[PDB]
Amino acid sequence: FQSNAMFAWWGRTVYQFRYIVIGVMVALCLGGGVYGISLGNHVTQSGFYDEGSQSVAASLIGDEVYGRDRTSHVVAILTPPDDKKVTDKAWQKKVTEELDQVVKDHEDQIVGWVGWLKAPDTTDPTVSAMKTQDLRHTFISIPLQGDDDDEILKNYQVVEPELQQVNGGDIRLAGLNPLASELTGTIGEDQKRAEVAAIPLVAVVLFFVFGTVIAAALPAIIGGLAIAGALGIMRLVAEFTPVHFFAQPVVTLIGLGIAIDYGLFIVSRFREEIAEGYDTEAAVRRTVMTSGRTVVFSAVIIVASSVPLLLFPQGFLKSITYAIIASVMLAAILSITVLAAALAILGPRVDALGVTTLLFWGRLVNVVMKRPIAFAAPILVVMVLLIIPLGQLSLGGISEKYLPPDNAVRQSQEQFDKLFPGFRTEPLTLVMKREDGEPITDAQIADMRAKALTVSGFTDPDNDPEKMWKERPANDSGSKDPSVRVIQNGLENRNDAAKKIDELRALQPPHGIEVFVGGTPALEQDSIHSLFDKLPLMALILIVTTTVLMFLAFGSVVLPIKAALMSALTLGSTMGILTWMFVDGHGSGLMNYTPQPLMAPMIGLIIAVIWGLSTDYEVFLVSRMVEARERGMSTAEAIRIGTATTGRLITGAALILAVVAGAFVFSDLVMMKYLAFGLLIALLLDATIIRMFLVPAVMKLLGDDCWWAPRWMKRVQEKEFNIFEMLRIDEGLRLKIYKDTEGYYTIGIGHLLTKSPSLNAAKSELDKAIGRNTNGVITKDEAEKLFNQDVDAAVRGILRNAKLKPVYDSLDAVRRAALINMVFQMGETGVAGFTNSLRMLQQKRWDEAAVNLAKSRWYNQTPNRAKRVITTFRTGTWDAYEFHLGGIKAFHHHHHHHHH
Ligand SMILES: CCCCCCCCCCCCOC[C@H]1O[C@H](O[C@H]2O[C@H](CO)[C@@H](O)[C@H](O)[C@H]2O)[C@H](O)[C@@H](O)[C@@H]1O
Ligand SMILES: CCCCCCCCCCCCOC[C@H]1O[C@H](O[C@H]2O[C@H](CO)[C@@H](O)[C@H](O)[C@H]2O)[C@H](O)[C@@H](O)[C@@H]1O
Ligand SMILES: CCCCCCCCCCCCOC[C@H]1O[C@H](O[C@H]2O[C@H](CO)[C@@H](O)[C@H](O)[C@H]2O)[C@H](O)[C@@H](O)[C@@H]1O
Ligand SMILES: CCCCCCCCCCCCOC[C@H]1O[C@H](O[C@H]2O[C@H](CO)[C@@H](O)[C@H](O)[C@H]2O)[C@H](O)[C@@H](O)[C@@H]1O
Ligand SMILES: CCCCCCCCCCCCOC[C@H]1O[C@H](O[C@H]2O[C@H](CO)[C@@H](O)[C@H](O)[C@H]2O)[C@H](O)[C@@H](O)[C@@H]1O
Ligand SMILES: O=C(Nc1ccc(F)c(F)c1F)N[C@H]1[C@H]2C[C@@H]3C[C@H](C2)C[C@H]1C3
Ligand SMILES: NC(=O)CN(CC(=O)O)CC(=O)O
Ligand SMILES: NC(=O)CN(CC(=O)O)CC(=O)O
Ligand SMILES: NC(=O)CN(CC(=O)O)CC(=O)O
Repeated sequence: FQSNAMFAWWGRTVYQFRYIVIGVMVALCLGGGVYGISLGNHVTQSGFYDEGSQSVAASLIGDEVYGRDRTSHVVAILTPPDDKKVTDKAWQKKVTEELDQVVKDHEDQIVGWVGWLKAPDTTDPTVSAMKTQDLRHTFISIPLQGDDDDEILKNYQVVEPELQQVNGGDIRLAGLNPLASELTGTIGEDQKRAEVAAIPLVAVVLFFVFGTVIAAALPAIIGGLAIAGALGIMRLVAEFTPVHFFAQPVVTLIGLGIAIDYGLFIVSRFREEIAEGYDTEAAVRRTVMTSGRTVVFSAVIIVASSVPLLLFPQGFLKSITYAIIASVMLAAILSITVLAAALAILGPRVDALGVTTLLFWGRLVNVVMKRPIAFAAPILVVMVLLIIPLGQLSLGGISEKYLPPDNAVRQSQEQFDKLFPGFRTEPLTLVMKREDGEPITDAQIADMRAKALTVSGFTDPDNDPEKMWKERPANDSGSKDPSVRVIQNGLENRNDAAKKIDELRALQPPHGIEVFVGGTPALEQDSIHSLFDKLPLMALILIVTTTVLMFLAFGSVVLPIKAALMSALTLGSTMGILTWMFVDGHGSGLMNYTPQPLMAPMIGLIIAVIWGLSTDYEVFLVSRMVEARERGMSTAEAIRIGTATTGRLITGAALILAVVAGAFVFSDLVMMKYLAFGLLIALLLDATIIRMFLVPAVMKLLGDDCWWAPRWMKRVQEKEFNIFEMLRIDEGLRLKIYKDTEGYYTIGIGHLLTKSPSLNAAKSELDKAIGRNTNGVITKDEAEKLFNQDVDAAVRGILRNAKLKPVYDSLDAVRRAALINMVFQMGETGVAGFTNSLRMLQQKRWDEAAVNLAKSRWYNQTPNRAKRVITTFRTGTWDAYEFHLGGIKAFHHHHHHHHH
């Protein structure tokens, strides 16, 4: 079951209203583009955790009662100039005043500054540790105003320009916000690196696919309107849900490439249509009915590959999922609206301006025909090697190591940790809430502590177990509700976390108190637990729905099961090279990144994206080889017909995508590099090794078993348009006796009954011809009967004429019908008058014949029918009749009215 009546309708409709269409959509895309530049101000950095987990619950309760921890917001290492010691009172007074200035100039953003520098005469050991022992360094804590991560980062980025000039500029800022500003700032550099490098490179790859400026520029314009509109959509989405920072580059990395690839593939088909002889209107419609459906289905495939990501609770993956969907749907819509309308207006003009104005696959597939196992077996091995570095991979949260090793903020963090060890902590929290609502007594606190001391592995600095699990600090932002108490202690090994959290939760609460285990390790481990929990379901939904969509596309059970195996191998192989690059560390030196575990949600994203890419490239390649089977062409070069037809397009499309992805591999954010490289690898793999070799090999051997259609699973083949339906349009179909334009009694399809004025003489003839008493009325079947006889009579007359027989034998079945049509209309003697045009048709000079025929009096007297017939001669298809300007008003009986 399918509907191309929808696409045939739109293909016609979009040409008709091409001005309204191109005006409206551009207005929205540029409108949304203007609305969508404010997106950078409404994105979030939160969404990496499971907000339904126990650790998040512990965090919200903790921040409510005790106040959120603001001590790690801004850490600032101060160092005296000229080898001076930090004890220098003049330098102390100067810097203290500088710091007090920044705070009073920004009281809306800064809570204040805390450190040894504020009270140099102190005996508090921890405060005395805020200075190094050689007295060359000292750091301060600068807590900021704000009630969520985004508002706090905004407050930092406001005070940063002045905070940086403190102590003559020699102040090193670190902590959460200087790192967050740097991490989120990577998005901006990646956007501009794409503008500068990717766009000109794409323009070049485009002007090498088409040898023409206008033709090359259109897919680029589509890509621009896509991004603009998509950013507007996402900005609108941000009005309802939180949209993560990382959703912005996804719109560019994935959205831009596919939009241009869509535009490339559609403009490419439009020129093909024009070349084969179709006029602009028919060319547009045929493009939409074919390549347009390929684009829409491609969009469906990608969406079906991305929706399973919604199974994960992380807002990071959700907003990214929304971003992918918005981008691809808009790209698919724009490619068959704005682009189609543009071509409809331009027409053959798309090739006007040349390159100067600015200023073989089938042989190789045949080489892999001859020896499947020569290539295939030796590839299945090469890929499963790649799957064993995949086998070993680790997972971790965001750290300063996500930035390059030479990043100034990362190093300032790493210098802080070296100069001032023990300040940066990751304690696990035991959050206690009494349900009935009354205060928590010290006995229950001491009770929980004893149970906390049951579990080994928690830090004990000064070797005293009853000073462990100290109460969490309280500040002025906490409600200090007595029914909630929090105790905490760090782990001695962080790798123990997952086990210890399960142990801390395995503990049994004091009667009447609920215990939530929190802390940054707990937040991270719970998030990882969530992903591995729902990953099997996603993979199933992913594999099933794509395989189901391939059932619909191929018309086979074998091929989808085969294709899913191909995807799972490109996926496993790619993720293996990825693990080999970013965990095992190969390529880190050249690329300036630090080998480390991967971000966990990136794994779901990279599975969906790689799988979708693999599936999309397969469906396009294979369904054209299916076409050979539909045509009756044998398997062996069915496989070759499809590979060659697509060959130059796929490379051009993949190259364009590779160029876009290749610009993001230089990002300073390491999880961006992981994603971008994952594309390049899977893309080059799918566009070379998979496409060129593995697929043709494997398909041959299950040689004709590839296609298999249990029952009605396969589609029945449509009624083929015939000469009956053709002249039913040009001469009409009447089931009751009427008078034609000469007042002669006619019936069926222009079938002259008699030139007699007597209706009963006419009824006599009809009764004769049909074989029954008709009362002047026949069925549709009987009309086709009369018509067939008339056709036979005309063909006999044609084969009898010395001027018509040669060209008639020369012609294909469709063009033969075009000639019989002319014979019906004006008779053999009339048609034989087109001596040169007939010669041109006989020599298959379709273009010259079509042009010459339109210069006849035949064309001037009956343009609509002539244009139809002439078009049929030009293209050799029924296209001019399957969709047409309805309504013949003037009925005239044809020659060769055959009587029995
Ligand atoms: C990416 C990770 C980034 C790395 C994270 C860096 C963490 C740095 C932590 C810095 C915490 C500095 O420590 C804060 C110390 O002073 C605070 O204020 C107080 O100072 C003296 C009290 O001793 C008195 O003047 C006042 O009571 C009061 O103002 C607390 O009251 C003390 O409890 C605490 O000992
Ligand atoms: C586009 C690229 C993206 C770059 C990534 C940047 C990441 C930088 C790390 C910043 C994390 C700040 O962490 C500090 C806070 O951690 C937890 O609270 C956070 O987690 C809770 C449960 O979700 C929320 O309820 C709180 O709102 C939320 O502040 C603690 O409870 C807070 O006491 C502590 O102050
Ligand atoms: C607001 C309410 C609106 C909500 C509904 C929006 C959802 C849109 C659903 C429409 C799905 C149509 O997509 C499926 C169509 O195209 C696919 O074939 C394409 O793939 C291969 C080319 O590569 C070849 O099979 C064909 O040449 C090519 O058309 C399918 O296999 C066909 O069965 C079907 O004709
Ligand atoms: C758009 C594309 C932009 C650039 C594409 C680059 C992709 C990187 C593919 C894999 C990188 C290897 O090839 C380039 C690398 O060769 C060497 O590696 C050396 O150490 C590695 C681990 O031990 C091993 O590769 C060898 O042992 C040894 O050759 C250099 O030491 C690296 O500095 C350099 O990176
Ligand atoms: C078939 C595949 C098609 C491939 C298409 C190619 C895409 C076009 C993009 C080419 C622009 C190359 O730009 C290279 C970028 O890195 C440079 O050095 C950095 O290198 C490492 C991080 O990248 C670290 O060491 C430091 O951040 C820093 O030294 C600069 O920081 C940037 O200004 C520059 O833009
Ligand atoms: O680029 C894709 N897909 C794709 C890209 C990036 C992704 F991140 C992803 F998930 C994908 F699925 N498909 C192209 C389009 C569609 C169709 C004909 C042309 C143009 C060749 C080929 C197949
Ligand atoms: N020493 C190196 O060659 C760097 N290596 C790192 C390593 O050997 O593990 C890979 C690279 O960075 O290209
Ligand atoms: N359509 C035609 O063949 C018209 N021909 C008529 C002919 O061949 O006698 C004139 C021409 O070719 O210029
Ligand atoms: N379409 C009509 O009503 C009459 N037609 C003549 C015909 O259909 O044979 C004129 C034309 O095709 O331009």
